[PDB]
Amino acid sequence: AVKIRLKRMGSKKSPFYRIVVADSRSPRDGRFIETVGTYNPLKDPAEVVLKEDLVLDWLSKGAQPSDTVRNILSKEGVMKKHHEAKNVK
Amino acid sequence: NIESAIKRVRTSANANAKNSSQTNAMRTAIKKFEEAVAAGADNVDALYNEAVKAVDMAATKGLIHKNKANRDKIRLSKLAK
Amino acid sequence: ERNQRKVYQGRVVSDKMDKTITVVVETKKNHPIYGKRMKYSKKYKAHDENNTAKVGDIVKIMETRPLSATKRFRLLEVVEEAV
RNA sequence: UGAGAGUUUGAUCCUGGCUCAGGACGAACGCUGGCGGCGUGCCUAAUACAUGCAAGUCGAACGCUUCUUUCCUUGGAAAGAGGAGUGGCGGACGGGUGAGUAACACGUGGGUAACCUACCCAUCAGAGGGGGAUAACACUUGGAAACAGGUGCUAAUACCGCAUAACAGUUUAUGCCGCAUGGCAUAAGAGUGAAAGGCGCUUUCGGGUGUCGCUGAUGGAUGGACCCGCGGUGCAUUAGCUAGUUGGUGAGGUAACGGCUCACCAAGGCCACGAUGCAUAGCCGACCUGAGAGGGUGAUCGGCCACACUGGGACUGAGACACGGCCCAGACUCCUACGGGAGGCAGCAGUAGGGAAUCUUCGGCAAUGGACGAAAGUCUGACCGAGCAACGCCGCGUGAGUG
RNA sequence: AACCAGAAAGCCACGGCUAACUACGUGCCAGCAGCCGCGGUAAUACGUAGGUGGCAAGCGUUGUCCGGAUUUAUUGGGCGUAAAGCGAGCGCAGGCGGUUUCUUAAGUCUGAUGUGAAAGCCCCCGGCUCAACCGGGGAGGGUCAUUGGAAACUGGGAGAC
Repeated sequence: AVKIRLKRMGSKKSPFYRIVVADSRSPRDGRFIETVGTYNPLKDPAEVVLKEDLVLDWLSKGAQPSDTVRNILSKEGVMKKHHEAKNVK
Repeated sequence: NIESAIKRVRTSANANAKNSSQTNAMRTAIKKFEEAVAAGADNVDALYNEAVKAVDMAATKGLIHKNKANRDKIRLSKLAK
Repeated sequence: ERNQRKVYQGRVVSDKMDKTITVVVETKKNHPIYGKRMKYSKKYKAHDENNTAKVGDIVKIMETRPLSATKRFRLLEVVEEAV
């Protein structure tokens, strides 16, 4: 059940999120595989940097992103290019 | 304490009963084959085919998982001829 | 094939057992605190194929797979024969 | 990037011990006591625990039953809500503690022509047709209780048999290749399943069809297992230890090689480069200190390993020899009609005790992450925040001009 | 945006080592002290008072670890008289070895590949009004494994003096 999701690094009141693929058995900030991109919640509009090249060949291997990951990957056409590459091809 | 896992105990007891029955059926099949070949009387092929089909059903219906079934078909084929 | 085993080169102590010899490898290591070239040895246990090995003779060996109760190597070639 | 002083003598110079100036603390005690931000808080008895909460969920698998409603009002459809039970999935994750352990337990580099893998993606092939039960239910039996039976009826994606499926495994032959045993490709010789299911749809007899499920094989992915070189601790006023030990043959067994276990044969194996024994300790990322080589330590936080009152055992399951699962023995606590039963805070708060000494029996799923479910949702002492403590670190105050 | 200098400072030392001295009382009693050593009537060493000196919402005491400690000395000590060459000899094992030619390449050096999880230390930048803190971007740490080179030294093999 490989799965990409969030992981936070903030202090007490102001979080800061990194997107990182972890196995689902692991804890919230436990071990993982590799960090791919991060997520700043604060300072709206939301500020996201992604490597976005491992992600295509790392979803084609098959992993299920969570819901906040789904919104912030829909905001860059990630799933767009995913089904444009898989179904459409 | 016991909370809601008492549902699993009944399931495991029923699985014990029927798994014991089916595996003892397989063991008496193979035992009958061995006692048949060791005397070497007539009617040697039918109980051989029965033992093969019994190992197959024990692999498929219940569980061994795959591999003791393969090893038993090998060591039972070498015992046949 | 990606990589062979780590083959070792040594010599023989005993050969009394059937298909089985006793191989010594030996090299140098520095001391942790000080620095001279002290040397030491390890004894391994290979497996001869037809008991044709020699008492005290140069040979080389290869990692194989766990074949018996703590012996693991196999004979490859007598590198140098001694009288 | 390296700062020396006192102290033996009536006075001197050497060699030499002892004390002082530096910094750190999960620290405590004394005196004194404003606030704000960020962290930290049983090291001692792995001592005994009252109380409250810490894992459940799916009606779109299956019947049953209760209540509230316009439904032909004596009955009625449908809807809403409640309850118990068969069935699937998760309770092996997430949290806690270092008691054991001097070893492939850890760290690092390797290996599998000795290996397995539920959930998630990819591909090919199927999804034919039968059969018998049973919980609930209704009635009764024995019991202080814990609950155990009996008779009769009922359903399924529960169960069982028939058929069909080599694409799996074996052997033969051909070719290609390899680290002996061997691996790969092709053509032939013997035996295996299904939910046949659900939600809906265009849908005229019709029965074609979408989605979520079911079954066989092969790959990707994550996760688990085994084997090897190297390195990390004192004692010689601890020098011999070992019979399934060492090797072979065959058989059994394991996912998987193997004395893993048996039967037979031969007596081998390890040690002064420290075997064996004895004592102490979980191991690393790291932390303090130092010019550096080093020396000391392993609390937070990240990884691995081990343990769940003590000691044995297996079953279900893809996955435990199982942290709020079962059985047995033992110590301890409780109930009893004496016949017999119930139990395990090293989960969160708290209690009692030990101590020089370490917190509130708090609020909430809004965020992130799990589990179930098509979705809404339900659970979540994980977590998010609040409260206590000059414990550490940081910042700003207890006016100021003239006088 | 209004009111208020108003409610807001204690702790240790003062003989040398080590910045800071004077009165009164005690009288080798009482007491003090890290070490030296101070008190039998005149004590900067005891008790108080004044002043001073060092810190500051902290100051002191206790306990532990590292430095100073070249006091385990590889860097970095020695052995005539101060601790310290066995009473002397023969020898297994072990350590260290004359000169040269050729060869190997284990040690030694060097290049490339993979690896040293994340957070910590360090360097640059960004954000809380700075700081503490947080975030982004880099290097470090093996006696590490594979592969390609070098041949002065050491080792291994062949000769020669």
